[PDB]
Amino acid sequence: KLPPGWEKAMSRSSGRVYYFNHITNASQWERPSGEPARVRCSHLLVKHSQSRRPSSWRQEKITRTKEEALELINGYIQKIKSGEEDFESLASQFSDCSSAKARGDLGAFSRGQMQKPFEDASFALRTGEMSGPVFTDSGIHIILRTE
Ligand SMILES: OCc1cccc2c1OCC2
Ligand SMILES: OCc1cccc2c1OCC2
Repeated sequence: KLPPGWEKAMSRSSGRVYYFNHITNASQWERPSGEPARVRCSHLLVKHSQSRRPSSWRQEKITRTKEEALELINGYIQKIKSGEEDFESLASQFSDCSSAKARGDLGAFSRGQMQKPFEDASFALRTGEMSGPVFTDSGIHIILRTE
């Protein structure tokens, strides 16, 4: 019926159908369009107090709650989707990963190298697509598949 991981849902506020991906946490109104050895992705990471390493180049001691980190991620996604901000600009300013210095770019990678939820979301994205919030032991990620 639909590409890997997609399902139909109904908007609670408007009653219109939309589509949700349970691997990437992406959601969109339009029906999703019609696997490679490697993908290339960028990401924006927001760490929280239960992150494997609660520290980053932005903050020596990361104290925000996981719920707070999700609110921040959700707000970045809103501004990317509206065009008020670019993904690369937000990643450079606010990602708790040191890849922030490369506008979030991680380069190319294969299966078995990244943390599993990150890997699964990366490979389920189509080229150019963005994930919703993706949870790993590092924190919460927004993932952009660039190749
Ligand atoms: O693009 C990859 C990259 C650039 C800069 C810093 C880091 C990176 O990955 C781990 C930390
Ligand atoms: O390339 C992946 C990577 C991992 C860790 C650190 C750095 C990296 O790239 C620039 C600095």
